Amino acid sequence: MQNGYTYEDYQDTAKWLLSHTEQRPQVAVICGSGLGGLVNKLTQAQTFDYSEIPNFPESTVPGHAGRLVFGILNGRACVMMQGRFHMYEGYPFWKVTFPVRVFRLLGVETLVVTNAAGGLNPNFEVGDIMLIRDHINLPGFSGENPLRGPNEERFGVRFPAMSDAYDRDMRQKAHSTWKQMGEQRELQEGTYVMLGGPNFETVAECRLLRNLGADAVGMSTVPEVIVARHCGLRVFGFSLITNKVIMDTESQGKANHEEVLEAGKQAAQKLEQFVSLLMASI
Amino acid sequence: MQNGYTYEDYQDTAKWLLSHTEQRPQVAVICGSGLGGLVNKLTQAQTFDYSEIPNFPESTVPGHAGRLVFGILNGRACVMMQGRFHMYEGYPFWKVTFPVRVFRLLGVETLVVTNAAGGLNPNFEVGDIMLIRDHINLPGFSGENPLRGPNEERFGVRFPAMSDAYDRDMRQKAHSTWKQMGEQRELQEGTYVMLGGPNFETVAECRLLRNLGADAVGMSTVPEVIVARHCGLRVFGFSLITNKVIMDTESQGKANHEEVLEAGKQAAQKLEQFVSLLMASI
Amino acid sequence: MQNGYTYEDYQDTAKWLLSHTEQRPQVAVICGSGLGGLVNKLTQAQTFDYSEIPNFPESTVPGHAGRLVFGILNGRACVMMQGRFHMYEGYPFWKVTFPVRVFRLLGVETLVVTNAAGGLNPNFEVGDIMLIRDHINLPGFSGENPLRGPNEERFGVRFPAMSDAYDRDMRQKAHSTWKQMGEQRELQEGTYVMLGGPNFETVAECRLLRNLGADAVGMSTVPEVIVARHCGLRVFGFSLITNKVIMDTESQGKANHEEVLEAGKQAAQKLEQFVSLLMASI
Ligand code: HPA
Ligand code: HPA
Ligand code: HPA
Repeated sequence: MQNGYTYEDYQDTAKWLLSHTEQRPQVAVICGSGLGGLVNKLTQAQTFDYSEIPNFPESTVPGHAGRLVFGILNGRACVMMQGRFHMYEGYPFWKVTFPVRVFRLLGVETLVVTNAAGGLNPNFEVGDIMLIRDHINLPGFSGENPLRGPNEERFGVRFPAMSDAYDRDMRQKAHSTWKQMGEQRELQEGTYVMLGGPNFETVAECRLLRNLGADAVGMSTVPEVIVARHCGLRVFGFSLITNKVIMDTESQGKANHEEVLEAGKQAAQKLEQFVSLLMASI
Repeated sequence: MQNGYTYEDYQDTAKWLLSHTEQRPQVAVICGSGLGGLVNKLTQAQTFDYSEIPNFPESTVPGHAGRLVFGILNGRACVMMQGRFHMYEGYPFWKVTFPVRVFRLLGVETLVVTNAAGGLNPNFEVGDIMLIRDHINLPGFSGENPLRGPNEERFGVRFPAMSDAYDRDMRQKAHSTWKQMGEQRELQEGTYVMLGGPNFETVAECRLLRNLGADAVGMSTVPEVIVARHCGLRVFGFSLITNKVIMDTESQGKANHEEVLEAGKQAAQKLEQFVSLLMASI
Repeated sequence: MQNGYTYEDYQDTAKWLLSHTEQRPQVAVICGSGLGGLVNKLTQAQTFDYSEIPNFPESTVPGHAGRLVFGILNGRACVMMQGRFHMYEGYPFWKVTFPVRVFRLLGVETLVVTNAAGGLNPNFEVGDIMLIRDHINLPGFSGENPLRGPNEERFGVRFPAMSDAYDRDMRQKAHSTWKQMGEQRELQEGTYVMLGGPNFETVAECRLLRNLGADAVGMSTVPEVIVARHCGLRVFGFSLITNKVIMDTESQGKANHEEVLEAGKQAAQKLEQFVSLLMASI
């Protein structure tokens, strides 16, 4: 398989956005978890439904449609994705990552990715925020990769490196900012592992994932980071630990979508101010 | 990719079966290993070749065609799949699992899955029967999942839990029943790991599989359990350890399909009476 | 999915080659790394561009097109693939492995595979040559396998064993030959792990790969060995360690395609004489 989008498809979509808004963002943010309300803090906001933008993959999100919002957050011009695409919905990785390449063509230089994740690291608690220090790409091991197919030289190289995907300087800025917020809990940092989903893991699967060294497990983000790094975007991301995974055979209960939603709801306040504060440091 | 079957496809097939037999099963059994002869113990049996049932995936099995047999086993009304589908034959998971959803629509409430597996756990011996306590889904890690694509709300939820896939109470019943059979060998219990096949594993692959915590390795069953749990079927399954995997570089010999067949032949007698006895406890 | 080539497709291509050259090779070699110049040591060489051979997958290689070269190397009649196909370019495994089955139909009995790999084993140094003793097939775990689909009985069996894929006797011959070359460095030997690519691994991915027991990591070769063993070809292969993988978070630098190329350039001299010497021992 190969990318179903020609370079021209990306630029056509980009040219369309440019001619419909005066906003010219430098930062792009893909919202997840309780970051959904972040759009409410933008100034001079302009919203575009995914369905009205040519070439954009059609979709929505939990309880709300997918919208692309342009605006100024804490003095920084940015564009946000309110709702993303997941392979478990049927989308191939080249559709999932379509927005990342368009952002590049709009002049965006920094990408901020966020998600909800199940905690594998025993020291994590629900509500914890983990800076993504590194990732493990399981679908990648099998060849499921957004870069599979002929390489588009206009975006990047054939064999991009990933060992430096998560910007070091940004992670440092994140720690300083967290300190200034006076938070009692420590800002976590670790390895995110991605799998396909949509079902939740079994005890045995969680144990091996942890033994493989992963700290948090999720069903997104990685394809986006790959493509973003391929085209030279500075990347920074974090996971909202929405639940602790059942690692014990004596299952007291089980992971449920409801609980991850509640967590996203309860941490929204601090997630938003955290991202807002970081804008100034980018 | 998404499921190529609409909800209506499943119900059409179900309505067809209902109008062609007076049997109304509560239990569904997918036979593997030496359980192939189990059909011979059914009362008021009615057989349907897979090729005469609308929408059913076409196929067969080792030395025999695939047939759907309805009948009463030890006082319990059930339907059995004599031969299953495997991804290594070319079938996508949505074809492999087609029967599971039809069983649901027929009124079936319990699913019994059996298979042949290579023993990874050093304490296992050829002929051993292992109750599946948990599973590791390698194809799932890459996105190869029977639930990939839009979710059919009429079957279940978008994010189903799998940590409780193998019924606890049923596994307890299995141990009691095994005791009543006066078997000298202990009833094993463990983690089953699934991979695609059709080739047999290498020494290095077997060592990592064991390190990942798996007790037995096979090329089926997991997709069926996923779909079954998604639609609310109580699941119980076991593996017939047909051979011990070569974990030593000094390969004395090598896994062969012939030997797994012999094992299936020699254990048939006890596999059948075991499943027969369990019917009363469901 | 299934193989898109019928048995007849393979034999048509084979018959075409036979009627266009008087060469009748017993050995087939798939060149990688610095082995690209090996064609320059052939006698009575005859070259065929991949694009002029019916049914052959279209492609090329780094800095040069793909060519099939027939010739005599150190007294042995062989055919060489100057450039191979990779799944990361978009090719399904049944296209990648097409040449292996044609070689079989030409009368070839031995296959020599070579590649460039990143060193995971701490004792390896750039320039090291590692005899492939065993492999780990990650894409295989998910079902991505060149044998997926209906089995062609005219090539081999439905469930081929892989625990003896790398010929024992050949590896012994390789050690003796290396000794006769007076090389100061020891001939390495180990497990090769394959992943899809095209991006290079992250620190976390490299650590788990090493923990899984792999010594070298690459993006090819395994599909070819599978198919070759399926049709009864004696297989022998080795990896040129082109770089040491970044296993440390304090990334001093990062894997780059340039460096792997330099390594391939600097070791070419000994790679060629090594393969040349081995011809006599086959
Ligand atoms: O437990 C989980 N598992 C996988 N993905 C998740 N996303 C949020 N929680 C989880
Ligand atoms: O050794 C084995 N490996 C994989 N699947 C199997 N099914 C029966 N035996 C085996
Ligand atoms: O570091 C590496 N990683 C993966 N494949 C490779 N092929 C050469 N070097 C490498």
